[PDB]
Amino acid sequence: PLESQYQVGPLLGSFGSVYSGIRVSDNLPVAIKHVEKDRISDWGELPNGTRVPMEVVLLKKVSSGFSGVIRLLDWFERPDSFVLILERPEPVQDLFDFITERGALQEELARSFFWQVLEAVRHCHNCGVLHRDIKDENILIDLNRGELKLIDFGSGALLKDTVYTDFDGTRVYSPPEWIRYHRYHGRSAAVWSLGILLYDMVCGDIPFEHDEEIIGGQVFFRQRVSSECQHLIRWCLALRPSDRPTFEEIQNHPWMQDVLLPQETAEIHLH
Amino acid sequence: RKRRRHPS
Ligand SMILES: O=C1Nc2ccccc2/C1=C\c1ccc(C(=O)O)cc1
Repeated sequence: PLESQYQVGPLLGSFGSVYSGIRVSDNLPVAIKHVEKDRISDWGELPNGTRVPMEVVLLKKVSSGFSGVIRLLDWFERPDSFVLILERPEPVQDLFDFITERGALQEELARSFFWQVLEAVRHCHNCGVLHRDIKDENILIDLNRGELKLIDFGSGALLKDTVYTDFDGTRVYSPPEWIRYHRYHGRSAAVWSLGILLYDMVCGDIPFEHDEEIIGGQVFFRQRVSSECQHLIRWCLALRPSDRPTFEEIQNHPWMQDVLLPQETAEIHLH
Repeated sequence: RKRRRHPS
């Protein structure tokens, strides 16, 4: 019984149905996420053949213990819904609100955050999972540990090397081949969204709001940004997918060198 | 200028 193991609190987040909670067994803070069956896009089968939302399949595949992706602790099926018990770091703030309040981030801080997101996305891919909705809204900052967590696998898919023709992530983070042709490959689409995210961090908001900007191929910098950072962003935002860097090329890029540790990041920029 | 969230 779910009503027995957890103390449920008020709504959580910053739209959706995620509630604050505490696990009674040990007062562990949790996030209790409800997903209505009639609203589920993709379904998956578990090992025992039980039909679950794909989000549960993907969360189980990444739930090893690497701290950069949100951990699914448990889940329950109800007549009309599924309930996901997720870890809840505290104190946290999502990266969207963090950037809103602080404006464009110092490049040392953006480098630390971007590096952690890259490591989290690599973990997903290594576990066979494509997130498909990388954006600042889906990134939580543990303000005491300086550790970022990727959340909300509700738009994700199993990672494959063939073409994707479906998409339900965030359009202003989606790549021009999706806008133009309704198709994309997983890794190069992820790199595009990471380019959007990095611009967001160093400029204080995303570069594109309209389809014509997404496909237009021009990146205007509204804030002072180093030449090395600009180059990496423009490379991630290459119009042709095959022109975009691999994850290895991103992390070997000159702008990415000498990253801060999470604890250094917390002490320098968050405390 | 207006910064906003974007639904999925
Ligand atoms: O404790 C929390 N504070 C938050 C603030 C903004 C967004 C999310 C959270 C949050 C937890 C959370 C964690 C995971 C998900 C998810 O996988 O969909 C959703 C919400």
